Amino acid sequence: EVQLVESGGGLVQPGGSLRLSCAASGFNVSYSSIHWVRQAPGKGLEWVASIYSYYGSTYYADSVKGRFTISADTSKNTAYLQMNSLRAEDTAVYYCARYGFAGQPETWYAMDYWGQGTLVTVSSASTKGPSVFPLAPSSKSTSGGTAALGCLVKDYFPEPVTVSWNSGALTSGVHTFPAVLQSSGLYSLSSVVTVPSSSLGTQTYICNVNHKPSNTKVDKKVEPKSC
Amino acid sequence: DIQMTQSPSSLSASVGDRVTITCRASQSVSSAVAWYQQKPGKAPKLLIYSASSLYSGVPSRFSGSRSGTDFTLTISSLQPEDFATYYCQQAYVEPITFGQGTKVEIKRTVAAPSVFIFPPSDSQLKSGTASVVCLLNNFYPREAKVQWKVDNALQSGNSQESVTEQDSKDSTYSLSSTLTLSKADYEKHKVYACEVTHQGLSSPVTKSFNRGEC
Amino acid sequence: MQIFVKTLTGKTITLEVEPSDTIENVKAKIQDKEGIPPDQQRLIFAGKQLEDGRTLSDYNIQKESTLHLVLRLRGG
Amino acid sequence: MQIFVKTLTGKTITLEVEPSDTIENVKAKIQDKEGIPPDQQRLIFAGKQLEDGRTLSDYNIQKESTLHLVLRL
Repeated sequence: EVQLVESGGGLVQPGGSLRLSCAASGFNVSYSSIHWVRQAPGKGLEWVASIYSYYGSTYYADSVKGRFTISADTSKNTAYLQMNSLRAEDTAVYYCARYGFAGQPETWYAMDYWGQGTLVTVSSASTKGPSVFPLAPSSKSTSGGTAALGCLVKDYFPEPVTVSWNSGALTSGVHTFPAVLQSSGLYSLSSVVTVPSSSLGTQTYICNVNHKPSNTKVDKKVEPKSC
Repeated sequence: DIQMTQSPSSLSASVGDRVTITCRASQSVSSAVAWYQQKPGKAPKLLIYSASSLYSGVPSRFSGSRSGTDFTLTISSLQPEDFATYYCQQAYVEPITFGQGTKVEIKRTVAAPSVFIFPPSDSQLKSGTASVVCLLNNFYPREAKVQWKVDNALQSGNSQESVTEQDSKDSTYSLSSTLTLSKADYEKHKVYACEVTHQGLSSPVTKSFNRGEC
Repeated sequence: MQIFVKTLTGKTITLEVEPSDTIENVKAKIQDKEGIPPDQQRLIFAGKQLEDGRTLSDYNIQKESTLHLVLRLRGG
Repeated sequence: MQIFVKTLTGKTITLEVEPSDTIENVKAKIQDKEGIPPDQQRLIFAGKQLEDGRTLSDYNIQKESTLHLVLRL
């Protein structure tokens, strides 16, 4: 019955500003402690800032001192993180976690609940919409009974994308791969699914691609190769 | 400040093994140490808090322990859904510091990959580019060698590969190797091969197609 | 009888208690109103912190007496 | 283990610590649940003043061992 909902993340040029919010439900921010933890791509968890809203104590890490301002609005039960003068080394998934009592009496406090995480990307490259191309099942992607098909989401910026199949009615045997930063500075993602070969002519397989940073929604139909 | 030092950095044990993770504290932290689990693509979840206390909802096979400035996270029945990265935390002095992390993978019987290949679509050729993707499906271990060949002339560069996380059910991997080429460059060649070298492969499997036919 | 509990954020809650109620019970009656776990609650009365074992009659707390709420930070 | 820390006023304070905790740690726990800063704390055990930087095992502090606290003001 307790959850933390984050917002404010997105794309921003180096030197720009962003304000991450953390909507709280199930508890009172004015009585609990809320911290921020970021995770850079391919790196571990780094503590950012913290608030003890009951007393108004705020603490920061030496890597974000003077640039980040952490605050908490008790009226709307939200903890904010005003990020200023953003650099490239700030690109990470920022998490919102509550720090306090975790269940057993006479025990040290720990971060029990976390937010889903929001992604802050900092670079001078502008936003680019994803172009989705089909991976048509041919005589080379069939091995007797099964037939592998998929979609190729090429050249988009920034992260992330969401690749579904048949609007969610095809979750069995789907392998969506992580994003790769191409040499052209844009990401590329491929999602493939194995389906029975006796279903390529009768059934229809449409991949649903969602890109919120560019407000783009793509639905690409995948059908076998022909002349 | 106070920094944690985890050991080892990566582990691999079969289903049912008992794995321990060492976390050494810089200064004296008392029992103010928590263990967290971060599954791929999800937020870190709290497992063991206050050095050794179990959190509500975490399976009882997870446990923590304290002896001085050293903390051990131990899992009794290692299940396939335990593939994640584990971080010990220091919640004593306010400059909170985490451990370096510990990626734990499931040790499984060797499985050979079923390799597929996809020529570029006509929709992509209209836009001016041509990418050929080689698909390695459901294999173990993670170590795989993909070698693109165009008219038996090996290709260096212009090859982006990506591996997926170990599956929470079958504990297998998947590799996506794409060969990005220009449209006119794609018309200049005829045969496009993908060679796969794997441990569960007695000989390198080569999957090649011819331009324009499928 | 009822006593006042004042917090640092301005919240004033008047909780109906009894002299025989332990301090663990008056803290348990506060989380039902605000959600603060009893381990975080530090009750202050006349410049003295009420221990988790005694009753509020051991401190001679009368009706319409005021308690001050302080929250721990680390626990343990 | 649970140890006790009594003062001169007569209040007893129950702490749940470990035999390997340092004295700066047990002073931090007193600050956390009683508010008094560590600089105003002075721990006495069997007449000997506890020296910051030593574990509770160095003073052979068994469980339920009552400590004494005197303020520095």
